[PDB]
Amino acid sequence: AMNVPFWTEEHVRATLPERDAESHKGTYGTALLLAGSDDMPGAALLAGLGAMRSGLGKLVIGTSENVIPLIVPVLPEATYWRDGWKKAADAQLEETYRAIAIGPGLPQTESVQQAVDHVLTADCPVILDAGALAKRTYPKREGPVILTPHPGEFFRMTGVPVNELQKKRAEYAKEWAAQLQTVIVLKGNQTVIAFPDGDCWLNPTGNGALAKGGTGDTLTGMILGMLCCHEDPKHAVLNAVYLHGACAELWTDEHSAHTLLAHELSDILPRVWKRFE
Amino acid sequence: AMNVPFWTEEHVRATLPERDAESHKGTYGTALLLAGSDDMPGAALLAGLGAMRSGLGKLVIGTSENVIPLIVPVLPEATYWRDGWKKAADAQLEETYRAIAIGPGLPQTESVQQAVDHVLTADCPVILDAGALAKRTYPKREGPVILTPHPGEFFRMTGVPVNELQKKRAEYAKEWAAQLQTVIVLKGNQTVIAFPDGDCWLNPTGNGALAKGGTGDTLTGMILGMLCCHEDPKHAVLNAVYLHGACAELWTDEHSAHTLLAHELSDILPRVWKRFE
Amino acid sequence: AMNVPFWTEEHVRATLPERDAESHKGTYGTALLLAGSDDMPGAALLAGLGAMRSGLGKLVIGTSENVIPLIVPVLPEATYWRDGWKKAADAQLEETYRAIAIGPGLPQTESVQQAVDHVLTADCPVILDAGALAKRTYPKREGPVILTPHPGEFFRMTGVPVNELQKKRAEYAKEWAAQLQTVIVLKGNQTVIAFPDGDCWLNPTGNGALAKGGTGDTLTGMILGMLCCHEDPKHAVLNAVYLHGACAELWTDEHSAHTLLAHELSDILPRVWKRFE
Amino acid sequence: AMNVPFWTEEHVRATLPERDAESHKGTYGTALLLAGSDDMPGAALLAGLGAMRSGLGKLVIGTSENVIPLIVPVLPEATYWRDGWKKAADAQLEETYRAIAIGPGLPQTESVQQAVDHVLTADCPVILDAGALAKRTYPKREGPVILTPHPGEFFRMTGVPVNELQKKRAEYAKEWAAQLQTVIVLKGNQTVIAFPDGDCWLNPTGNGALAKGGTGDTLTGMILGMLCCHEDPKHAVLNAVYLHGACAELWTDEHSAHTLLAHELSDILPRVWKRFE
Ligand SMILES: NC(=O)C1=CN([C@@H]2O[C@H](COP(=O)(O)OP(=O)(O)OC[C@H]3O[C@@H](n4cnc5c(N)ncnc54)[C@H](OP(=O)(O)O)[C@@H]3O)[C@@H](O)[C@H]2O)[C@@H](O)CC1
Ligand SMILES: NC(=O)C1=CN([C@@H]2O[C@H](COP(=O)(O)OP(=O)(O)OC[C@H]3O[C@@H](n4cnc5c(N)ncnc54)[C@H](OP(=O)(O)O)[C@@H]3O)[C@@H](O)[C@H]2O)[C@@H](O)CC1
Ligand SMILES: NC(=O)C1=CN([C@@H]2O[C@H](COP(=O)(O)OP(=O)(O)OC[C@H]3O[C@@H](n4cnc5c(N)ncnc54)[C@H](OP(=O)(O)O)[C@@H]3O)[C@@H](O)[C@H]2O)[C@@H](O)CC1
Ligand SMILES: NC(=O)C1=CN([C@@H]2O[C@H](COP(=O)(O)OP(=O)(O)OC[C@H]3O[C@@H](n4cnc5c(N)ncnc54)[C@H](OP(=O)(O)O)[C@@H]3O)[C@@H](O)[C@H]2O)[C@@H](O)CC1
Ligand SMILES: Nc1ncnc2c1ncn2[C@@H]1O[C@H](COP(=O)(O)O)[C@@H](O)[C@H]1O
Ligand SMILES: Nc1ncnc2c1ncn2[C@@H]1O[C@H](COP(=O)(O)O)[C@@H](O)[C@H]1O
Ligand SMILES: Nc1ncnc2c1ncn2[C@@H]1O[C@H](COP(=O)(O)O)[C@@H](O)[C@H]1O
Ligand SMILES: Nc1ncnc2c1ncn2[C@@H]1O[C@H](COP(=O)(O)O)[C@@H](O)[C@H]1O
Ligand SMILES: [Mg+2]
Ligand SMILES: [Mg+2]
Ligand SMILES: [Mg+2]
Ligand SMILES: [Mg+2]
Repeated sequence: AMNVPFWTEEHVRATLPERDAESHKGTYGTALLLAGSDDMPGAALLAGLGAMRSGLGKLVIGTSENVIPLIVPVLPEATYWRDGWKKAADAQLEETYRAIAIGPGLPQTESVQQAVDHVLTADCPVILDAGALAKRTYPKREGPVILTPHPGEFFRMTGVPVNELQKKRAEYAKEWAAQLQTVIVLKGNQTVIAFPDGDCWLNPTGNGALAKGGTGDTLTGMILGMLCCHEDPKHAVLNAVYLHGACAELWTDEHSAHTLLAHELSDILPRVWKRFE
Repeated sequence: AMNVPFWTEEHVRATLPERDAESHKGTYGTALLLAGSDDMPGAALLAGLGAMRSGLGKLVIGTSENVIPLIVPVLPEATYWRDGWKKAADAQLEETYRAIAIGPGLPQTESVQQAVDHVLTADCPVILDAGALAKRTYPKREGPVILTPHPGEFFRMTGVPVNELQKKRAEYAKEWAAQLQTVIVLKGNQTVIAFPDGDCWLNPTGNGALAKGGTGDTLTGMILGMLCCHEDPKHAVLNAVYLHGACAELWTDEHSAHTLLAHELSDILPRVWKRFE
Repeated sequence: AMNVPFWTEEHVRATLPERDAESHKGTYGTALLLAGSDDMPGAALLAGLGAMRSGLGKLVIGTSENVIPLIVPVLPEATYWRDGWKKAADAQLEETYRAIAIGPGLPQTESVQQAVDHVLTADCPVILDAGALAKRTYPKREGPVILTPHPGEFFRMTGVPVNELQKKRAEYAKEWAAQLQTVIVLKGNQTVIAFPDGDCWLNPTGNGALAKGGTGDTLTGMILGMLCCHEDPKHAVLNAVYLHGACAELWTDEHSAHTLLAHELSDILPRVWKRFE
Repeated sequence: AMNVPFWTEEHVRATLPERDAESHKGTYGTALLLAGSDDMPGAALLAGLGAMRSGLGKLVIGTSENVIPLIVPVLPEATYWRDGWKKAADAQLEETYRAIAIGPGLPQTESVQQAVDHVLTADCPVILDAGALAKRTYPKREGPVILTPHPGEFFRMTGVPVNELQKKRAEYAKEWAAQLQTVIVLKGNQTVIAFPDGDCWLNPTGNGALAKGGTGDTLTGMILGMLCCHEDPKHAVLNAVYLHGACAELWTDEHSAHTLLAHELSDILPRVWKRFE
């Protein structure tokens, strides 16, 4: 009804970054991922793989001691801030990060909110997902805050019931991005990407292969990595959401949509991203 | 002798579900898998991979603390109910599940039977396999109970000796499905799928590549996932057994039947299932 | 000089077993693998993968508690006898196995020899490798004993110096197979397979891709599995040694011989074995 | 400005070693890798995979107890010296190694320098990387010492600021290789390989796919393995640096340069190395 435009293949091709010959890992920054807990460890691996696949320089994973060993053999390229998401509840970060994500596989607790409050004093884009999403307001800061709710999480954030939300997705997402002054990636078929300056887009990619545990955890990681290699954080968010869906569409060419596992999205991204270069 | 019909490719094609564009993981439900023990941990990974490959929305694995870390790196998409199969012995489940499986890699003990008794008070289909199979009766409930014995397990359940059973497989399977009022998937070459309402089918797929440890553990998982995406639980059971065998037949096109490992069935299923769409 | 014949492709094709449609895992037996220690854990994974790829029904791995978790995610199809190689030092095995292997990654100790002495009271073929190879004699028993030394291990077994051995490999291997009344698989380019009844063969397959840690550990496993699916244990040994080498020759078609990792031999075997069917 | 020649495909083809039919693992030696720590475990897996892929006979990894289990499932072919990098601080090595590398994922501490001092009393090539790089001098010894700094590490070693270094890379690398009497592999686009006898080369391979955490850890391992199979250690260093870059160039043919993970370099090397045979 609002005629929200799609972020199309043409926009993706025009905005994906180069990886220059005269670059090193520092050029692409160090990201921090605060994710994973004892009974939801896998979300950290999923988001970590999404992040490292998505063009960052380095990744530090701040997770519980028991989660670390479960990541290493699959994603040996990441390093660790031991019990980092718990530690983040106690103090401002002393390390400089290019971008930070918090929430996948974290319990939805006040301690996690304390960690969010500390991370927001950093000068970098911050993504809040999953257990880091709550009903709250956000401090004025320079770097964007990017919230990635599915409709259930949006209800938790706003009190807008899911059945009402789903009738007017872009309208609600835009209204709340404006009110909160955050980016809102309202997930679902035709994901809405609403910016607090009023810009808004729909994502045209993806299918029901994505309707399975873990896929949003992977997405959070993809956004985190893309924030590190794109000059414009808006493009990073839009390209992450687009390519995430494009990976599922590649899968379904020769595989049943019932059968995708989220980590395979990260495995598919290398070839999919090349197509748009 | 009874002229039991085969569940054929035509029946599979006619009954496999769509994965709608306007779905999310909740559409396809959360399954519970109660499996894996200290000296048989791998059965939990095998059944978990089968389940998550088979069209569910989410999977919770209730297994021993020592088993959890062995699953995560391979199947990061699952979450955990820590010591869940032991905990299930103590109380009705407070969580709602779309379908539940219990038994792979569980010791054949009275505590496991206590867990079975608690899970059966849930209102969902329940699969009993392996260490959860015993000589017993089943309470009247709305959701189907699906037993998945091989002939040795059927002897344990019924007292019918294996050598006698194997001469009259469909007759025994039908008789006992009726007596117990459970589904019985009596495994073997030409697996019998006997329903307590008298319907019965033979499975036409599979080969001796399946004659190796773990393959029945994978099957239990495949049934669990298919119960979550099929409207008719009968079709879910029949399609799981069929596709499980079809995966082994794909394998043997270019690989020796002596050399299959059960987890590869789950890896093959994506492409095999696409063929029937 | 003795004109020892090669075990050729024709002999392999004539002797590889069928996997019948009317078989189950029990048809192909349960093997026991006694392997792996705290600072050499990987040998257990290598031999376990070789075994399960090679046509057995089930595999029990008797290894240290700390080794178990390192196997499971890669070879979830195996089950465990916790601290089994240590436990085997204390008593005859109460379980019936189709075939047993002992030694890969085990320290070369008197306790391991105690375990060997207990395993030899079983009525099945037994393979001794690596840390289970010592200077000793063997009791009269029905099942074959198969020793798998490289030339260094043969020196340890016999006192024949390596430089002397390597000039007259088949002569020494035959002499000592006769004296000990064991099979001896004397490894190296042109591996010698010497039977205690005087039969002897050379293996024509393999290349320097195999000249790297772990490949003999994989071989022990391959022999173990092949003993479970071949009616004639002689053929099992000969086909294992042949196919092990054939896997390296496949690898080198498109990969450098400097770059093979032993576990990949197990990954290649499915396609290689199909070629000989 | 100095007209430093490139180490070209022709030089690689002329100097890569054969893997003879009449070789065994001992022919290619046992390497020691001292790498990996609790919050940087993955560097040990990365360097270990690079090493074992690169033509050694055996690899011993001296790492922390907590790191060992994270390597085994992915690189089962390696064995361990438990807490070896810490133990190396206390005494000369009693074991003979073909080549030794120290530093990836090790904290940059005086204890690591103590380990370096002990390893240098061995008679073999030694590679120092990462946490083993410090401002120091080196004792006269027969085997080469190979330092592998990126420009930040070179600043730490020398006091030459990065912005100055990067204007005159070959000049500085040559000057300091001469002063220290070590090989210096000064990383970056157009890596400089400077020998203490005055020979110097530029590497023509690689791209921004390498500008991500872990890739230098992999390289250290590749050098370690190549030192074991090349007769001339100069060629080993030059071929490792060249092939490492060539692997990234293969990747980018069909994958985006933003998306490479370092361990995949090791996975690509088998096919890339074959191209130069
Ligand atoms: N492997 C791991 O470690 C995994 C970890 N994970 C972690 O689990 C944590 C909890 O996150 P979660 O999303 O699983 O559960 P939760 O917040 O209760 O939301 C469900 C509610 O939202 C609703 N709803 C959602 N989408 C909707 C739509 N399109 N349209 C309509 N309704 C929609 C849904 O509605 P329903 O289907 O019930 O109608 C239900 O009410 C979090 O930390 C996450 O990172 C998971 O990613 C799993 C894999
Ligand atoms: N990796 C893991 O964690 C693994 C875990 N697993 C777990 O192990 C547990 C025990 O289950 P299991 O099936 O291994 O042994 P068990 O119940 O003793 O049955 C064998 C008996 O049945 C018979 N029999 C079977 N089929 C037959 C047929 N077609 N036709 C005829 N006879 C037939 C067979 O006969 P036989 O060959 O002796 O004549 C023998 O008497 C269970 O929890 C399972 O999940 C396993 O899946 C292994 C991988
Ligand atoms: N990942 C793991 O867990 C791994 C574990 N492993 C475990 O390590 C344990 C020790 O076994 P191992 O074979 O590594 O050492 P060891 O018995 O000292 O033998 C070397 C001696 O033999 C000689 N020699 C050998 N072949 C020869 C030939 N063709 N021709 C001539 N000489 C020959 C060689 O001679 P050299 O080269 O010194 O002249 C040297 O003297 C064992 O339990 C094994 O399973 C390994 O498999 C590694 C991967
Ligand atoms: N998965 C794991 O276990 C991993 C483990 N690892 C381990 O981490 C440890 C620390 O090593 P590290 O290289 O990450 O950090 P560090 O020494 O602080 O160097 C950065 C400094 O150097 C500079 N700089 C570098 N290149 C440059 C260039 N071309 N041109 C210009 N400047 C350049 C850079 O400059 P900047 O970008 O800031 O301008 C910054 O100042 C080590 O043990 C390693 O093995 C890592 O490999 C990660 C994966
Ligand atoms: N049917 C669908 N079509 C397109 N995208 C979907 C579909 N189902 C799920 N997704 C995407 O999958 C992810 C689910 O996130 P979450 O529930 O946090 O795991 C989001 O990126 C969704 O937009
Ligand atoms: N020879 C065979 N032909 C067809 N299916 C088989 C064969 N051997 C085993 N299977 C199947 O493999 C599984 C074995 O289950 P289980 O013994 O519980 O692991 C069941 O699905 C069997 O029907
Ligand atoms: N150059 C080679 N040619 C053929 N086979 C080889 C070669 N080097 C090693 N092997 C085989 O690799 C294995 C090495 O065993 P081991 O030393 O116990 O790991 C044996 O099967 C050897 O016969
Ligand atoms: N843009 C680039 N072009 C070529 N090689 C690169 C590039 N960025 C990084 N590398 C290589 O990647 C490795 C980085 O090492 P390090 O920082 O120790 O992980 C070295 O081998 C670098 O020369
Ligand atoms: Mg989510
Ligand atoms: Mg079973
Ligand atoms: Mg050996
Ligand atoms: Mg480095």
